[PDB]
Amino acid sequence: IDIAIRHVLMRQGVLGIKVKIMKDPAANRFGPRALPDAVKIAEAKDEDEVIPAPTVKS
Amino acid sequence: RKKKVYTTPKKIKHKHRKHKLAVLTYYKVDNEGNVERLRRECPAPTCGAGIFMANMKDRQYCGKCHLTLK
RNA sequence: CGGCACCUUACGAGAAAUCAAAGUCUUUGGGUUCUGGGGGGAGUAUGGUCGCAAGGCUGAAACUUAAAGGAAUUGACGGAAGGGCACCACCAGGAGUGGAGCCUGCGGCUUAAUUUGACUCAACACGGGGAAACUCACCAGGUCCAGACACAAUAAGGAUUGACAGAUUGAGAGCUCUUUCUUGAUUUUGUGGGUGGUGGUGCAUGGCCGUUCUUAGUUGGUGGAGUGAUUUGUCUGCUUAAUUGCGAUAACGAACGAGACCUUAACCUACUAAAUAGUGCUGCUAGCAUUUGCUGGUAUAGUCACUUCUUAGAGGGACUAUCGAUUUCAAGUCGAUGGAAGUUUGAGGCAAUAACAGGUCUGUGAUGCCCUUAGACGUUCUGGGCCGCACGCGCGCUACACUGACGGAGCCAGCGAGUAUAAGCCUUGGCCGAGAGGUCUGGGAAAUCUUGUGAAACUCCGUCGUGCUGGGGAUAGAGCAUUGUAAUUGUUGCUCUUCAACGAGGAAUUCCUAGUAAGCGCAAGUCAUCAGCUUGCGUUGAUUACGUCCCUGCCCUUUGUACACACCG
Ligand SMILES: [Zn+2]
Repeated sequence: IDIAIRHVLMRQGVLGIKVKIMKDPAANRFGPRALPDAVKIAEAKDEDEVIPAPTVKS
Repeated sequence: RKKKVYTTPKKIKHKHRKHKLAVLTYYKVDNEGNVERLRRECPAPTCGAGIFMANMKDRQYCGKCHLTLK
């Protein structure tokens, strides 16, 4: 989060504004590239074709 | 939260005393003569010629440099 | 058959609540009677009529008003019901406060001002507010323009500033008055215009903080209910510190908050290295029994070795691990063994949707506006005051004695801070001083030096021996230093001296479940001096729980409403 607070001076009073923004965590380059709780799961490599007992000479 | 009030009479700041043609009192221009320089300019090195003293009571003062003689 | 009704459903109706009729009504027609036409005035006046009367029946208008009202939704509120949680609640306990003195703040009183804000939790050792100048906003006195800039007047034959000595004044403020001196168009008068305020307005505001509440709560996408506002999801029960999960389920899958996360603390004989850390060796050296050892000094070249204890970067390790039990055999919980750690591992930081007439315009060159702005509410300067006491309240401490005082002997922590041409930092070490303090060197811009901060409690050995005693240290008198321009209304300490109440404190009420409570000291702060205060650290080190809704508080659900500026209605 980048936080910016500025006071705007009107003729009738003060307007204190706060523009609070985020860049994409995956767009971060130096710190963590996601939230702490971000759990990412890879895909399965199972469901292959298995054959009884071959032997390959290379 | 109070109204300010005075007791002494209101003062007036000192005004410079305007003298009409002050330069006349320093010299007595002699006919067919020289400059008089009667007023005995201060002998301090700070003020050279043209800067005179004040022939007052029992003191002689020049306002350029703050000194008195007799 | 007839009834008095009841349950479900909604073909259908309804604004909805609901309705077996309140259906068969814009697809408008079975018969028929009565009644209403916004709210009041008003079922009033009058007339008639009935009545013993009380009164009944019939029954206006003037005038006045933009609403009145019905059903339901959300919220708010309740001196309503049901659940849940919590040492800012209790059970069981520990220590307290409330008794005296003092310090300190609050109200009150006085004052020249005794500045003021805040007043249950969420006011009162809080405004980082321990005030001599300053702070200061207040009081008695004195200055300056440091009123920019456009103009108009004046103005070089001088717009005008500074001024010796004396008077005044506190002043060696030419501030002003006597004084005639000196610079010269920056300058003097007025207008605009400003500008500056610890002035007012936190009930005109921002920004921050506190509070609700750090409780666990909050929200939308798709689907379902509803004409809708909305609602379900977001919930009986169990579980958890927790809307956190199991589970049940017109819901399903998600997001914020919690948890995660981060800082700190623990373990690492496994790494990376450590002359600003230490150790074992190695020299050289010492004292004793001579046993070759026990203790030490030294060694920025012994040009020793190492990281193990000390530091900190990289990592690792715990995820309720495995087992016995109960549980919806789920979420979990309870007992063991291992482990360094099995209470979220310990303690903290950040911390949701909106909000409060909570606090601050006394921190701002943050402010809008009102006040004022040259005899200034601006500033500056001297002196005072916040300290002032017939009184009540609280945050603390000193203790009320022997689980103790003094007097010796022993003597361990940790967190931190510390400088130059200054405006004087930490100060050692030496030298003087009963003490406080004084003198001379030197180290350190820093793990080096200050400082192993050898802190106190504590352990021991002695006197004291129940006495207000030698427990206690108010109130007061005398000298020596320190700091500051300046200590009187004692800055403070020190030396001597005075030797107070207090002999454990009522009704009440506070904090707290483990290195925690409670004794005990130390450092950083405001600070030139002033700590009985906070902020942090370290030493010693417990009792009892490990449960509940009895009190209180909050939250949720049900319920009620004529409230929505929301009961301060
Ligand atoms: Zn001269």
